[PDB]
Amino acid sequence: MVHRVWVETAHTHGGEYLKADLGYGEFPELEPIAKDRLHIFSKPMQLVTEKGKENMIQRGTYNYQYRSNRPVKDGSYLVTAEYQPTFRSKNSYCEQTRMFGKNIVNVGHESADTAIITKPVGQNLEIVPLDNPANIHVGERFKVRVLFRGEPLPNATVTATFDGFDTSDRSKTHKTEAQAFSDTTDGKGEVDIIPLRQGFWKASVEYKADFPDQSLCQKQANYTTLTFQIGHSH
Amino acid sequence: MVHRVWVETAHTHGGEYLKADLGYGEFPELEPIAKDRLHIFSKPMQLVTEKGKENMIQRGTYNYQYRSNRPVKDGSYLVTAEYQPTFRSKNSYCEQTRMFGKNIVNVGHESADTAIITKPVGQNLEIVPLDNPANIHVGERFKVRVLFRGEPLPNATVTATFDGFDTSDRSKTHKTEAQAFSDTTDGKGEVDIIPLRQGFWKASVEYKADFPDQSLCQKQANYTTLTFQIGH
Ligand SMILES: [Co+2]
Ligand SMILES: [Co+2]
Repeated sequence: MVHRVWVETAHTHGGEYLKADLGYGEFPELEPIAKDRLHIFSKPMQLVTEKGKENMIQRGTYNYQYRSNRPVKDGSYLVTAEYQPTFRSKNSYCEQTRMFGKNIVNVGHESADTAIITKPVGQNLEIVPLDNPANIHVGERFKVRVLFRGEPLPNATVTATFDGFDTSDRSKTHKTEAQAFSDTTDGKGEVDIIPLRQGFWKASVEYKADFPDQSLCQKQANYTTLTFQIGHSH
Repeated sequence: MVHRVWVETAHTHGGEYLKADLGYGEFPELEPIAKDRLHIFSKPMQLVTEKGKENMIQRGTYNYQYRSNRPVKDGSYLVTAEYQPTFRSKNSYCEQTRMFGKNIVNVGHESADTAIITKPVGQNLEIVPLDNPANIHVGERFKVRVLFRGEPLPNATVTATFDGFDTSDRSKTHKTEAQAFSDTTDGKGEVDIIPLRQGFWKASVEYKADFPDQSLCQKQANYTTLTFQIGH
């Protein structure tokens, strides 16, 4: 069907390596990226810490698994993935597709720092959180912002779902695309997600616009997600 | 201020009068219809029974409060309201706006009739339920069909929210309320809503297309809603 990009990190305590997974497909099913689509993920996923952006390495039984170079202390970090810009033809016209994913990882049951996670990373279409997902109970408001080319993106629809919401009769041709939240961004680009359950959540946004250089391509489509945790697994 | 149209019903046991309300504004705050938009609601709300559609009586303190002419027996009915077609200029082109609202009313406890609540009443854009909400608990799929001009509508975004989900912004931004559900219809216009908390629920779908007679108006917009209850 349709393929979107997201990131998922396993529960990590202090002193360990950070195991992360790049999902290209239908959330939340992790699946290996096909050989004809290996070139669209040219660069490895990055990990954001107090020192900056670090390249992760690809190690595991499947090609979507990554681990950090060195173990990290307790804290709260981001892990980002990118679908490299590619060109396609539709009907006819050219269109450049790009996709982005960012996951908030809280290593340690006590850390909920906001210094690293709230700073934008430079994704063309980016969802920047303004709080820590661990500070939000069910029913509270999780305030985030939507940026496009650096500036805020007003009047942009942000939806959100979680693992376990849409599950009935799913297969290759059924969606499990039902969302547990939907709203629009204000003039400052901000919006508040309201989670009614606990688990692993993904908030999605998209933006189709005109390509800057019309002598090369005409349209542009960006699909961005942000993944986090509501509640506590351990 | 968006000003969307929906409907609301009170706790009614079989035998007494059916008192309903027409909301024209931001859900769920009821507010009287201003004098400059009375003409858009020239036709009163209708109530459907086994006897068919019957008009209601706009009697009460405010001009949005309606009462049933005939006391109703126990069962399951629908109450409908219409924002009549108006023309506006946008940019420069013409757009015809029509809006609709429908409420499932279960009068009397243990009322789960589906004889008439699942029948299309004939709204240009319509949200026809395929189940009684009283039989739907928390976390259970509620299958609804979306009709446009009689035939189903595929790939239409249906959202749903409930009273108490969003508690902010009385008139600061006047933007749309936060939704607690969002999905799209399949090839037969069907979609399953998943209510995660008990309360007074309202679902919405909108459709913007061309106008049939291009020598009169160019565009057309329809905003249709469906209100019901999930426990208490
Ligand atoms: Co633990
Ligand atoms: Co009672």
